Amino acid sequence: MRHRKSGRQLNRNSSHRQAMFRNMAGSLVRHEIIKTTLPKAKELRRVVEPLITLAKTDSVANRRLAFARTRDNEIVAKLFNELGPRFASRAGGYTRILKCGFRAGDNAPMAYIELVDRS
Amino acid sequence: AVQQNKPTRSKRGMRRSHDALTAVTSLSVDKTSGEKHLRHHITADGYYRGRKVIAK
Amino acid sequence: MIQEQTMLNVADNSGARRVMCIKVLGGSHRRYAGVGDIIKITIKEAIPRGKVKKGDVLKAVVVRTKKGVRRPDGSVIRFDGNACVLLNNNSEQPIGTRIFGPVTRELRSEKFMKIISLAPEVL
Amino acid sequence: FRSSGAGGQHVNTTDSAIRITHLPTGIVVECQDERSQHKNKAKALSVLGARIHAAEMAKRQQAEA
RNA sequence: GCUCAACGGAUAAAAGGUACUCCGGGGAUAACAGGCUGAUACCGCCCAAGAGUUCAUAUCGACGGCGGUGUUUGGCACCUCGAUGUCGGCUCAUCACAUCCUGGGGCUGAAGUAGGUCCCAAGGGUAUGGCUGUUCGCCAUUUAAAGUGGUACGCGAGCUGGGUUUAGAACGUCGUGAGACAGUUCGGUCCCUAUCUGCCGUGGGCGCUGGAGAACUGAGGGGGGCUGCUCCUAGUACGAGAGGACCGGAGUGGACGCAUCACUGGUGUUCGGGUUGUCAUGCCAAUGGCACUGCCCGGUAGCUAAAUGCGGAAGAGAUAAGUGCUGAAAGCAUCUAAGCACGAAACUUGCCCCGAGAUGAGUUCUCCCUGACCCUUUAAGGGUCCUGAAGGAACGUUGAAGACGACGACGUUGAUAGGCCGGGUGUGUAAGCGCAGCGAUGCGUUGAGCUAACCGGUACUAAUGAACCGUGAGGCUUAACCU
RNA sequence: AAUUCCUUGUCGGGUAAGUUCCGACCUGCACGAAUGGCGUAAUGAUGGCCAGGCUGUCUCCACCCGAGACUCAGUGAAAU
RNA sequence: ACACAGGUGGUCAGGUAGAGAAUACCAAGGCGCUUGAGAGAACUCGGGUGAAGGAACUAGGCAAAAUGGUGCCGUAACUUC
RNA sequence: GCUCGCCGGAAGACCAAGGGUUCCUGUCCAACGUUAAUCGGGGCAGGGUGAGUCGACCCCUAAGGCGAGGCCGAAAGGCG
RNA sequence: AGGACCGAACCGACUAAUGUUGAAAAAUUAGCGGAUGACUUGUGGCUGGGGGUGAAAGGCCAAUCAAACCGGGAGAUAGCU
Ligand SMILES: [Mg+2]
Ligand SMILES: [Mg+2]
Ligand SMILES: [Mg+2]
Ligand SMILES: [Mg+2]
Ligand SMILES: [Mg+2]
Ligand SMILES: [Mg+2]
Ligand SMILES: [Mg+2]
Ligand SMILES: [Mg+2]
Ligand SMILES: [Mg+2]
Ligand SMILES: [Mg+2]
Ligand SMILES: [Mg+2]
Ligand SMILES: [Mg+2]
Ligand SMILES: [Mg+2]
Ligand SMILES: [Mg+2]
Ligand SMILES: [Mg+2]
Ligand SMILES: [Mg+2]
Ligand SMILES: [Mg+2]
Ligand SMILES: [Mg+2]
Ligand SMILES: [Mg+2]
Ligand SMILES: [Mg+2]
Ligand SMILES: [Mg+2]
Ligand SMILES: [Mg+2]
Ligand SMILES: [Mg+2]
Ligand SMILES: [Mg+2]
Ligand SMILES: [Mg+2]
Ligand SMILES: [Mg+2]
Ligand SMILES: [Mg+2]
Ligand SMILES: [Mg+2]
Ligand SMILES: [Mg+2]
Ligand SMILES: [Mg+2]
Ligand SMILES: [Mg+2]
Ligand SMILES: [Mg+2]
Ligand SMILES: [Mg+2]
Ligand SMILES: [Mg+2]
Ligand SMILES: [Mg+2]
Ligand SMILES: [Mg+2]
Ligand SMILES: [Mg+2]
Ligand SMILES: [Mg+2]
Ligand SMILES: [Mg+2]
Ligand SMILES: [Mg+2]
Ligand SMILES: [Mg+2]
Ligand SMILES: [Mg+2]
Ligand SMILES: [Mg+2]
Ligand SMILES: [Mg+2]
Ligand SMILES: [Mg+2]
Ligand SMILES: [Mg+2]
Ligand SMILES: [Mg+2]
Ligand SMILES: [Mg+2]
Ligand SMILES: [Mg+2]
Ligand SMILES: [Mg+2]
Ligand SMILES: [Mg+2]
Ligand SMILES: [Mg+2]
Ligand SMILES: [Mg+2]
Ligand SMILES: [Mg+2]
Ligand SMILES: [Mg+2]
Ligand SMILES: [Mg+2]
Ligand SMILES: [Mg+2]
Ligand SMILES: [Mg+2]
Ligand SMILES: [Mg+2]
Ligand SMILES: [Mg+2]
Ligand SMILES: [Mg+2]
Ligand SMILES: [Mg+2]
Ligand SMILES: [Mg+2]
Ligand SMILES: [Mg+2]
Ligand SMILES: [Mg+2]
Ligand SMILES: [Mg+2]
Ligand SMILES: [Mg+2]
Ligand SMILES: [Mg+2]
Ligand SMILES: [Mg+2]
Ligand SMILES: [Mg+2]
Ligand SMILES: [Mg+2]
Ligand SMILES: [Mg+2]
Ligand SMILES: [Mg+2]
Ligand SMILES: [Mg+2]
Ligand SMILES: [Mg+2]
Ligand SMILES: [Mg+2]
Ligand SMILES: [Mg+2]
Ligand SMILES: [Mg+2]
Ligand SMILES: [Mg+2]
Ligand SMILES: [Mg+2]
Ligand SMILES: [Mg+2]
Ligand SMILES: [Mg+2]
Ligand SMILES: [Mg+2]
Ligand SMILES: [Mg+2]
Ligand SMILES: [Mg+2]
Ligand SMILES: [Mg+2]
Ligand SMILES: [Mg+2]
Ligand SMILES: [Mg+2]
Ligand SMILES: [Mg+2]
Ligand SMILES: [Mg+2]
Ligand SMILES: [Mg+2]
Ligand SMILES: [Mg+2]
Ligand SMILES: [Mg+2]
Ligand SMILES: [Mg+2]
Ligand SMILES: [Mg+2]
Ligand SMILES: [Mg+2]
Ligand SMILES: [Mg+2]
Ligand SMILES: [Mg+2]
Ligand SMILES: [Mg+2]
Ligand SMILES: [Mg+2]
Ligand SMILES: [Mg+2]
Ligand SMILES: [Mg+2]
Repeated sequence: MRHRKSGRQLNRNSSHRQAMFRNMAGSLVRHEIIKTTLPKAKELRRVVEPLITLAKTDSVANRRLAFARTRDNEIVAKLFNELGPRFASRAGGYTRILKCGFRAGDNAPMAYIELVDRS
Repeated sequence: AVQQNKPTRSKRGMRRSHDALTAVTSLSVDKTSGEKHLRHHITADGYYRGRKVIAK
Repeated sequence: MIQEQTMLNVADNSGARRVMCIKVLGGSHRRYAGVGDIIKITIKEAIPRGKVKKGDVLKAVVVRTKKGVRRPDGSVIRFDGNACVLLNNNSEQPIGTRIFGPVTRELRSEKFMKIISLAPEVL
Repeated sequence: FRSSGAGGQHVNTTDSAIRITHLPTGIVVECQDERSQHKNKAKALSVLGARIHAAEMAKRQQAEA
């Protein structure tokens, strides 16, 4: 029973979910809209949006923290150069979930996770 | 671990009483593009609640 | 939380070092012993000359446990070793005359008044 | 009680073994030789009579000598 | 001219082993279990010689007699040899009363304490270990007690495989030998995805007579029902003492159950740190990957037990054995025949839970719909147009709810989830820089940084304008009324 | 006694308690001398027994992580 | 019998740590094992940790746990030395 | 294409055995592929294997086989 | 020096769990014994059914062994189903 628990498992062990959500947060930052399943998109909000709150303070420390979350210098140089002052005034909710139907290969509920200030 | 008699086509059809599919109840019409989609989903041409949420 | 087959240390000069709990007295089906609970023990290791001899079967009272005792405020007094003070089977009063180490407030009664009146530290 | 050894199922279900416990003395016997307890009871009562008359004639030959 | 005697003579002439086995067959025929029976067994009962200081019946009861149970060992061979798979343990049980404990009694050769034996009573309870494959048994220490039995000697399509009961081997013994042994000893494959009944949960469908939302009564069903120790009454009753109570009251325990996470803890691969090896980030620094979470150290929420709260009861009604009262039949006696009173953990209530599919489908409160037409075969008839209520459902955000369904909260008139903000908590003084040190490092910045699920806030994101379903005043017969 | 029916022999030790074990006894059902007797250091995935450490084997189970189960989409067996 | 957790002889042998062709992470090089997506019940399988006790379990310490490396000190009965 | 993970005395490279066109290219998706497939070791069409030195053949013999004559055996044949 | 010790490849299979219409008509996983020898392995050759071969279990002799396999006698016979 998962009374008051939080976090999805996604049929993946711990060292894969931390790696996959790193490869996925580092792709939502780069292209600003990606396409994924709906259970994977409601759990990427819990990863990406603390990386933009981490981007609202351009310190040497937060550069070194956000490189521990992404391990990509191009992402950290987009989080703090571009996405930092873009969401400098939004109180959370930096992203948006858009359900886009069902996938042909396995009938999965797909979705578009995008950034808010994109278009 | 196995049957002892052949179950009839009556007992077989009674088990399939609940296998019937539930058809979609509401297909919301988009207010700008005028095309039908699923309620709370985007359309097939990238609209959702009027605005163009994603290009093609 | 003393049960059967439990090696206990000894808290008096009765003449044993190491005893083993062979029954928890005080009721049918009874699993465990707190402190101030009468257990039957046998002597697994004794000094070469003392009041009790190796292999004797006699009662005891538990004075210290590692699971401890909870006071009514919620506080608990945990020790680092299980101890007991040997008794006689019939009279059920302590054998040794000089209690080693501390005991607790749960041991004093009209029954074990002698043991808390011989121990150094009554927590 | 059931006998204990080889011989198979017929051993395994039928009891055919009789232990007799003499109350005022305490001599017991456990004869288990046959497959029927009736040949195993009288040939166990034959042994206690041979182990009580062998226990007073042994007692009347300690306090005799 | 044959004891061809196995005497209607298989040939003049003929022994064994198989656990290495094989085939044809049989429940025509054994081992297991069922059945029939009840010799035996177990339990009652009848007579009472005696034992019991005397006194058959306080307690045992010879010699014999009559039954019960199916319960031991059997008997018979009816069921199964085109398979009914097996002892013991484990795990679940479940019923019986011929009661081990607790409860109520009668008698006692019952002073008291404590026993004895019988009667009523099945409600709950009815140990852990040593030995042995053990059932059984003995033993240790307990306990209020460590009951007797039924259920394929309960339970292998639930588990175990020690014993037996295959193939290997050896000993003793028997055989000339193959081999043999209810003789031991070492080793030795236990298969099956549940159709049906069953059971535990939980839904869908319609019904309940217009529809819908709620709150209900309770026909019934289930759970629950254990008990010690100390103290007071009182060292009083009782007793030569020794010893030591009834009745009643109080505490505090054991086992069990229900609940919960505040407490002490457990876990906490989603939190923080220490660390080894190696690889990588251009290198130093810092980090990260992988090595069971690399190995550890702590630990939030949650879940949990060892944690701490509560529980059994009291009462009432009717009773069983029992004790009576009045009281005849039967001028007396008599508990009963009339009449009446007490009398148990049993029975019915009382206590919690389920419960109107209780089709005998109940009750109460609230809400909602007051259109036109035709058609023929006038009927609880069929069609068309208009209409679409209360409400529900879907979808979405979801939950201390959940396998799925269901249930619950929420959908912008919005705190429903994520985020964000503040705190809490956990780890224990982050990085960068500065200094001290030859350097490892230490100190300062600094109880710092980081911080999951928690708590309090905040519309930042996602919860859409809708649409779909469900409709249009609800049958007939009596009756009470109503003007 | 890898052998003893009676047999859990008896006595001692070990254990609170030991049908196993080890030491004696000899009443050897039915040991016994190359179908070898009695010893025997080393060796054994060898049989039996005890002690120490260690521990979810257990008292008494909890929690956690993954793979199934479970729902959805696709394909689609079997004994009977 | 299959695009099958099996089996199939020989040759080449890089880095760091290590005695090593153990083993961990790597290079050259090659792969992600040809249904997925959710959910985070029972139960099973493979693992992690555990308060107090520590063989009470059991046929039996089965299984797990634990011990584990190098250098040095030290080491008993018995013995065929 | 960018990340991530895995093996690395192998899940790498190359022989022999064995297989026998699976190689490569264009094309196609009915079947085959445990799903789908534009993909394939699948269908259809075309292409591809170049040796004085490598391997075989060749020369040499081992076990062992055949065996002129020969010895033996009813025949077949056996031994040499 | 060694039918010597520890231990990978290599050969084997001691316990346990899984698996038992399996991934597999005997395997997987973690431990396990030998590992310079009475070792292992390749390629070829030989021994043939009452015969072979056997460090001996009636073992192995192409998933078959108290007497293989295939063809025939052969439509054996069957008081049995
Ligand atoms: Mg939550
Ligand atoms: Mg799955
Ligand atoms: Mg890891
Ligand atoms: Mg049938
Ligand atoms: Mg169905
Ligand atoms: Mg036999
Ligand atoms: Mg029988
Ligand atoms: Mg004849
Ligand atoms: Mg005749
Ligand atoms: Mg044999
Ligand atoms: Mg047969
Ligand atoms: Mg018959
Ligand atoms: Mg029978
Ligand atoms: Mg009868
Ligand atoms: Mg009789
Ligand atoms: Mg009298
Ligand atoms: Mg009588
Ligand atoms: Mg009589
Ligand atoms: Mg019967
Ligand atoms: Mg019978
Ligand atoms: Mg039958
Ligand atoms: Mg049969
Ligand atoms: Mg049948
Ligand atoms: Mg009765
Ligand atoms: Mg009485
Ligand atoms: Mg009962
Ligand atoms: Mg016991
Ligand atoms: Mg035992
Ligand atoms: Mg029973
Ligand atoms: Mg019976
Ligand atoms: Mg049975
Ligand atoms: Mg059974
Ligand atoms: Mg066995
Ligand atoms: Mg044999
Ligand atoms: Mg329903
Ligand atoms: Mg009831
Ligand atoms: Mg708590
Ligand atoms: Mg809390
Ligand atoms: Mg804690
Ligand atoms: Mg906690
Ligand atoms: Mg590292
Ligand atoms: Mg560095
Ligand atoms: Mg890597
Ligand atoms: Mg901890
Ligand atoms: Mg009452
Ligand atoms: Mg009454
Ligand atoms: Mg009466
Ligand atoms: Mg009267
Ligand atoms: Mg009268
Ligand atoms: Mg009670
Ligand atoms: Mg009642
Ligand atoms: Mg507000
Ligand atoms: Mg929120
Ligand atoms: Mg703090
Ligand atoms: Mg400081
Ligand atoms: Mg750090
Ligand atoms: Mg610092
Ligand atoms: Mg803090
Ligand atoms: Mg925070
Ligand atoms: Mg909040
Ligand atoms: Mg002895
Ligand atoms: Mg001896
Ligand atoms: Mg002998
Ligand atoms: Mg001999
Ligand atoms: Mg001789
Ligand atoms: Mg001889
Ligand atoms: Mg010999
Ligand atoms: Mg050997
Ligand atoms: Mg033992
Ligand atoms: Mg495949
Ligand atoms: Mg290397
Ligand atoms: Mg390796
Ligand atoms: Mg799980
Ligand atoms: Mg932990
Ligand atoms: Mg563990
Ligand atoms: Mg523990
Ligand atoms: Mg501990
Ligand atoms: Mg034991
Ligand atoms: Mg036991
Ligand atoms: Mg082991
Ligand atoms: Mg281990
Ligand atoms: Mg690697
Ligand atoms: Mg390869
Ligand atoms: Mg081809
Ligand atoms: Mg190709
Ligand atoms: Mg091609
Ligand atoms: Mg197609
Ligand atoms: Mg296909
Ligand atoms: Mg092709
Ligand atoms: Mg050449
Ligand atoms: Mg030659
Ligand atoms: Mg010739
Ligand atoms: Mg020749
Ligand atoms: Mg060697
Ligand atoms: Mg072999
Ligand atoms: Mg292995
Ligand atoms: Mg070795
Ligand atoms: Mg074979
Ligand atoms: Mg043959
Ligand atoms: Mg033959
Ligand atoms: Mg013929
Ligand atoms: Mg025929």
